[PDB]
Amino acid sequence: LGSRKCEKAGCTATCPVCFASASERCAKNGYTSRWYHLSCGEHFCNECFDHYYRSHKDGYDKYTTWKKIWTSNGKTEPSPKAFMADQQLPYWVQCTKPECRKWRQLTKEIQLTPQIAKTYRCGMDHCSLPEDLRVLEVSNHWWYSMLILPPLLKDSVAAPLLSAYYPDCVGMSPSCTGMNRYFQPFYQPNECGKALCVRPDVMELDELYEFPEYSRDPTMYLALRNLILALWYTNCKEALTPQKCIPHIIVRGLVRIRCVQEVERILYFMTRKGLINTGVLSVGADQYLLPKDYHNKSVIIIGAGPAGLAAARQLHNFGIKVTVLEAKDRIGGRVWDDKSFKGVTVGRGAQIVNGCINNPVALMCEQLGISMHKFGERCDLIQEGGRITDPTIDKRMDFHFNALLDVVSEWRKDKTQLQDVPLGEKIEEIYKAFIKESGIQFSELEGQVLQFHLSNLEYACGSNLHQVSARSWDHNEFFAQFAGDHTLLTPGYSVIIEKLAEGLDIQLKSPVQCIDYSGDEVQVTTTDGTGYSAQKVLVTVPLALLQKGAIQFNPPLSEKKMKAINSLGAGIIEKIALQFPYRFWDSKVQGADFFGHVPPSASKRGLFAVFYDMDPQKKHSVLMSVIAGEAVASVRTLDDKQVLQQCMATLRELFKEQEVPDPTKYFVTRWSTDPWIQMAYSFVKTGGSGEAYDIIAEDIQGTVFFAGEATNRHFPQTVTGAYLSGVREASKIAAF
Amino acid sequence: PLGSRKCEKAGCTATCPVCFASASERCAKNGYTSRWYHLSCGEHFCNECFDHYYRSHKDGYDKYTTWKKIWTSNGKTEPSPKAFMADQQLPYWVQCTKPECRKWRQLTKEIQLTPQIAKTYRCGMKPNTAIKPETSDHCSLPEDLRVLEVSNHWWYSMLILPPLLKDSVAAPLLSAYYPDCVGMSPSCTGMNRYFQPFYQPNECGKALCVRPDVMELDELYEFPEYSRDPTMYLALRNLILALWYTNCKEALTPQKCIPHIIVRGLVRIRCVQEVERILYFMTRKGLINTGVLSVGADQYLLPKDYHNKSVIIIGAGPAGLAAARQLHNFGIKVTVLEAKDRIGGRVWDDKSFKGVTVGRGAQIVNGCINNPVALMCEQLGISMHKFGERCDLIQEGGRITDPTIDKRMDFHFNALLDVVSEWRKDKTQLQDVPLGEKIEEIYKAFIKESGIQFSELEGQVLQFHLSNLEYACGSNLHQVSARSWDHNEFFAQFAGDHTLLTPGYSVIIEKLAEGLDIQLKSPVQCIDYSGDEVQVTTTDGTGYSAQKVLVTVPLALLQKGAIQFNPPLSEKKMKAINSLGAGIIEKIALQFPYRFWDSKVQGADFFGHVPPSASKRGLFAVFYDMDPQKKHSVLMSVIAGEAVASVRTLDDKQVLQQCMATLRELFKEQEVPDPTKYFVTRWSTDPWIQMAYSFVKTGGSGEAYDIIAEDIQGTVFFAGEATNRHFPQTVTGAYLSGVREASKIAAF
Amino acid sequence: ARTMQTARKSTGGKAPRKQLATKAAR
Ligand SMILES: Cc1cc2nc3c(=O)[nH]c(=O)nc-3n(C[C@H](O)[C@H](O)[C@H](O)COP(=O)(O)OP(=O)(O)OC[C@H]3O[C@@H](n4cnc5c(N)ncnc54)[C@H](O)[C@@H]3O)c2cc1C
Ligand SMILES: Cc1cc2nc3c(=O)[nH]c(=O)nc-3n(C[C@H](O)[C@H](O)[C@H](O)COP(=O)(O)OP(=O)(O)OC[C@H]3O[C@@H](n4cnc5c(N)ncnc54)[C@H](O)[C@@H]3O)c2cc1C
Ligand SMILES: [Zn+2]
Ligand SMILES: [Zn+2]
Ligand SMILES: [Zn+2]
Ligand SMILES: [Zn+2]
Ligand SMILES: [Zn+2]
Ligand SMILES: [Zn+2]
Repeated sequence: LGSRKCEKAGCTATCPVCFASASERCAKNGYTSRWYHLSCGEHFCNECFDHYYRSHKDGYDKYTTWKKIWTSNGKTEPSPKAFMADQQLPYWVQCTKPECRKWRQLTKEIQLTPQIAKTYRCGMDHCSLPEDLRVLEVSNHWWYSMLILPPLLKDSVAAPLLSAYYPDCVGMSPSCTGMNRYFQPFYQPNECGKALCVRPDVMELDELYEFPEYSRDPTMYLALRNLILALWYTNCKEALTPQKCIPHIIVRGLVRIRCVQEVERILYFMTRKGLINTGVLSVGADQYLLPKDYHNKSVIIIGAGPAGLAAARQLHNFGIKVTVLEAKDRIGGRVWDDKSFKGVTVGRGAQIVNGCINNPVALMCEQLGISMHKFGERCDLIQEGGRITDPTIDKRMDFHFNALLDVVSEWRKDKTQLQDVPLGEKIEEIYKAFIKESGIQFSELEGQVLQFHLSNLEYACGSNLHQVSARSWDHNEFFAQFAGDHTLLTPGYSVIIEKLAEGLDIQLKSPVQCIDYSGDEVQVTTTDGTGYSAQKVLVTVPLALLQKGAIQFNPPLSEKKMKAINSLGAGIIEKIALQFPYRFWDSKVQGADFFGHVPPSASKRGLFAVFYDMDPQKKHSVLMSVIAGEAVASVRTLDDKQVLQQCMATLRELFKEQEVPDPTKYFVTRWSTDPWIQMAYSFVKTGGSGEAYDIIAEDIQGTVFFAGEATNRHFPQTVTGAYLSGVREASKIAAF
Repeated sequence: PLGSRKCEKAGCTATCPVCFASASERCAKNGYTSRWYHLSCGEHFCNECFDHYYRSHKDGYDKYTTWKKIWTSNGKTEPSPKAFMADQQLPYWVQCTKPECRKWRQLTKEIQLTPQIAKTYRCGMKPNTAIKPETSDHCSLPEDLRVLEVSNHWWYSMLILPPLLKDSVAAPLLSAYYPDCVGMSPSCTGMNRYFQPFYQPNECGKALCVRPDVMELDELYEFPEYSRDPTMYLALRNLILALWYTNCKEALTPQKCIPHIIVRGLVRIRCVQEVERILYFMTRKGLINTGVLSVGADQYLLPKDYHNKSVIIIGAGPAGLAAARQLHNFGIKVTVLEAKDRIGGRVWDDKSFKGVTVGRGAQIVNGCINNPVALMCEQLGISMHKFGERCDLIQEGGRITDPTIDKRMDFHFNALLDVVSEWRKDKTQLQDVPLGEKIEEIYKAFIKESGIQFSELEGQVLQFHLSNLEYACGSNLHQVSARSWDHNEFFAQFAGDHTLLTPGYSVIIEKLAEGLDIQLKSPVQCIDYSGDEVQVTTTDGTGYSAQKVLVTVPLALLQKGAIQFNPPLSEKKMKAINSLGAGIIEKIALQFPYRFWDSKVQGADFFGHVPPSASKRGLFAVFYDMDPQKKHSVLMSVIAGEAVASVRTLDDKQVLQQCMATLRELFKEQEVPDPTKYFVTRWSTDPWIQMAYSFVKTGGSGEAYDIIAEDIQGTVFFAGEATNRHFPQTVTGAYLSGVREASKIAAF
Repeated sequence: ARTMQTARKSTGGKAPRKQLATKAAR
């Protein structure tokens, strides 16, 4: 009766042939009432259709068996076609031989596996056999448009992490079926926002833009992207390359060819964005994580802090030419550990991780075989001198203080920037207004415990509460924050900082004085006259130094940026660390990771409010404490010897009922007056806005870029926020 | 010898204390002791008794450590001899039932107070064995003097530990929390699915939820003295809510509350004194004793202190009626003046179809959890139907759009809204742009960036999602804001099932209006509050007066200025009123001799209709099956967006024909019968409504709702769906706005 | 408002879900 055509509109199939070949009356390449279209290079005859579809045929059992399982796991509707693509369509594997690399179709009964995909060779000279002509079409754009059903991956690595989702809604086959506790990559249905979480079923904003061709049929994209994440978080000590991905892409049909071709693009995109192949991973040497297209551009990174060392590490790993200039005689910036204490590291700067889940710091800790100590919940407030505050008094003041913020939280609603008041001035107003309208007032102790919590919030903003914004003091929690444990990074951030810096072109004692981005290319001059130059410059200097204008810009920064830079505030705290002959606090503290210090008066509320037990093992005896709020001001006139005395006084008070030994070693920080830092971390000043972080992060003419904690709106202040900002900018700088 | 001790603590009104314990054989009694332990201003226990339970070698250590272990595995607060004494050893105090006596008495040491004892207690009664008559008068014995101290303000502050209730009704609803953090004793231990009053740890926002361990804002302002110590309040409040949602057909009263306040010591006296103030706050605010519940004559829900005031209510819709039933129950004079010749307003059911009630207006309940409509359904024994999630998009004509094409275009549409949410970040009111103008701009600006070419089918399926969005805003997206189109989702919305109120909202409306002084056909034309009290004058001239006044007219009527205000409204309000939009949709219902759609529909509570073009996209986009029992055969559909204007000159015969023209397209494989009955709403042209539900106009802000809801000189009050920021548009919102204003009016 | 949508609810554009960290938590 001849030889038939496909009715499927726009089909390049001149001579369709049946792949199924399951029925006896198989049309093969001949005639059959109707051809069924899966793709432009794959059809099956109507006689094989009946073979499975009809209840009186022989393939009915195998179909209905699959049909039941498919309606129990998935959400997509079973059909003769869906069955073919998931069960019968021949697998396509590429050849291992570097000289060949041809795409071959396997025999109907062969079941492709990762092992087969790793070693496959033509005829397993077979390599000289001509490649199937259908393969070449796979690369054309219309090919995937004339596919009927999206690819569904088998035995995806992401499978165990996506059991809360219908397999089909995440690009997996509804006919299928020892990782770090801090690696929670995907959201879960009904979960509340948590930092660095991607939705398995929806494409992020970035993703849509980079890959608009998938905006209509995204199933394949989600499928591959979730496969890569699962692979990376399964082993984050190695660089994830397309090769170690392919053997895990197990789908039937010519569509697989399209998957392995695209996985390379999605792998390189995510890599650029810092989703993977990030952290402390190194390489080392002629094995750059990006193709040679990104390599031919240079960049100067100003500042060897977390933010600068992050971008440098990334760009260097990509294969881009990077050189970082640091003013100090050491890297680390506001990360500076003191390793002189016997059997313990103590941070003069950062040393705490606020929320480990998904945190880059937790990932980097994994790569480094480093462990973190989780902080305990209990922190007794010790008065002067001896008595341990009654929990009923503590909870009640923690509650009240929290309610004061609650009423602030409501007062702020609808208020504009011009209607802004100091948080501290507002907390007082409300706190007073209560006593009035209530009648009863607080005891000396209750008032003193409320002062403890005020200082705890001054410690967090780095400032006296009368200088911070009521409307924006916590602006950043509009967004999802890092969940999970708060940990004391026992080995110290310096371990991480040195690893990132290892092998990079770092120039110490190179304070940048002028950045000229007027001409073809940006000229960066240091204080003595040294001249550097690259196509891109990334400044990561502290907020204070940008306000001070220590670096000359030509052209000068826009009146906007300066306004945003001056809208934030350079918060400051200081640390003091003391080593003793023995742990004298054990009796009273009882292995608690820290105790409190109830302020005798409001003024003294910043002075050593919290004391940290710097040994999670509890073998050594070192104490660290903090000077915040109003106290940092009244300590810059004292010298080291004096601050140490005011601290010993406090301790012998808190421990009045006993002797406390004389400290055998100590240090007192002077960040506030460190010429190249002059701060601890940013905060929003009254009248300011959180938006400022995003304005400072604006790039200038795509030539000058900014990073640092004071540019991370979502997560400001932290080494995490600073690190992530650096990853953010390297991504922008390396954009084709 | 060395007779008297004293108390160690600051402010105690007792220098020669007596011990209540009576534990140790060597109890110091009123005599001397090493140290007195302060529990309150009328409860101290000596150190000999302190040692009885504390020292490992005494005769109580075994009872104390047994309790201590249980306390540490259930509670969060530290186990102490003072906590033990207050949770186990303190004598219960119970108030006499005799109406003429009502004295507070201490029970004997070993007596365990139960609700049954508290209910029927009388002076000198021994709960041991049953009432045998006696010849001795215990009700003339002087009440213990410490009972009067209890009600002095300072008394509570000098209570060392918080009152932890035993066997609270809320215990089951707070098993996720440590008992002692929600005002219950660590040593302790069939509702409507839609009643979930208490936030659960880790739960996201859901409307009308209270935190069991945190006082809300208005609770702080109402009871400031509890911002320092909130424990007792939270204990009683969680009990009240626990009782209310345990029996929502009865008025909850102080009498039936008390027997459930079970706590040792004098503090109980303070609890039963406070539970009454708290119970009246809950009522005025509408947290409890609200809904369809009717009170009368006789048993007004508030003390007569709130009673001496009169208020006039303009408009008898869900709003005006909600506030009416409330102020009525409180014991306040209420006269409501409605314009039309019927009650309900935008709630108007049609009960003329066979075995089916169809609503000319509202009839859907959007999220049922904690919804006042679900409560009012429990109170009325009414049941609802939950919408299925299956909604097939039928084209013209007969083809059911391919799931792959359907999902595809749902993704893309939602994506288009993701980037609209991005652009809008940090923009000001002045930088506002029409939502639709932004989605178009973003839509083309994307087809550009990638050669992707949408088919006429994909492009039409997208139109359905634009019309769907117009159906909810009741407006063409080119008039709706892009910044504030979903302003309200900034707040916590009503979770749970979306249902179809089968009996119709009319039921709940007619039950609220039952017995209220409702003047019909009395359009208000002028309101004068420039004098001592307000003067309301109708269009025919009929004059009314009252101390207050609550207008609940539709938004559209405030923009037209139908009512003369003297003095006129503030220039600010006028701006807030006009910055919001008067949305509009129209409904159409058709009855058929038989269900002709069951074949292709297959139960789906509805089916969608893929527009041929972007001009006919609001013409019957969705078709609802009005019989959840799938027995009868009625269909309801909606006209929204630009389509409501293309139908405002036509008559019903014309609309019917355009609706039949589509049904026969959607179902080409079959003969569709002729509708034996039908109706086509005209809410646009209804003089005293002129709208469906409000939205936010380009350049506007959801803050406008609050500005409208601002009272004036504490005299004129406002309510309606256009005055409830959190929940706009809905009957629920209109209802809650009524309650809200009832509260305001009752305070003044 | 999105909230009035029953059949076919649009899901895009929503603000990040947020949770109240109670201390009476287990
Ligand atoms: C005492 C203290 C405690 C802290 N506690 C914590 C904590 O517990 N957890 C936490 O996460 N974070 C903490 N922080 C904050 C955290 O350290 C910072 O947020 C982070 O280091 C900032 O990163 P950075 O890269 O942006 O800047 P930096 O660390 O500040 O480094 C900036 C670099 O720029 C250099 N620079 C400045 N000017 C020039 C110039 N002109 N030319 C060249 N180089 C220049 C500086 O020398 C420095 O090397 C703490 C900080 C301090 C000081
Ligand atoms: C077709 C349609 C479908 C709807 N769908 C739903 C739905 O599914 N779910 C839902 O929750 N909501 C729905 N709504 C909206 C809901 O009905 C309204 O939000 C609610 O009725 C508004 O309450 P109201 O009290 O504020 O005002 P109204 O209901 O509008 O009533 C106002 C009253 O004021 C009266 N009035 C006006 N002017 C005067 C005057 N001058 N003097 C005296 N009285 C005056 C009016 O006559 C009316 O009685 C729908 C509405 C319509 C029209
Ligand atoms: Zn065949
Ligand atoms: Zn074909
Ligand atoms: Zn080969
Ligand atoms: Zn005693
Ligand atoms: Zn006392
Ligand atoms: Zn009596």
